[PDB]
Amino acid sequence: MNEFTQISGYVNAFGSQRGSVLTVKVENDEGWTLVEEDFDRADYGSDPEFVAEVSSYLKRNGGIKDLTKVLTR
Amino acid sequence: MKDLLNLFNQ
Repeated sequence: MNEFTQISGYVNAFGSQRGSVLTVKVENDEGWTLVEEDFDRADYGSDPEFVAEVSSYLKRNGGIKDLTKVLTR
Repeated sequence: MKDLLNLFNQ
């Protein structure tokens, strides 16, 4: 059981690693579920890549804010 | 798996 929750600051973004593979869900301002994309963390390696890879694709679908407010630069 | 959305907000 892997549930989706708003990605930290992203007003309408969801990200949960469905098992060993990753599942992304993006909503609209009206909260309409737009996109559900799948990733795999096995290719990446670690937890940060898990979140950081999700944000990359999802942002252009309506994900705008921050997942880890620590200024990753 | 144990990570999920919980990893994002951290």
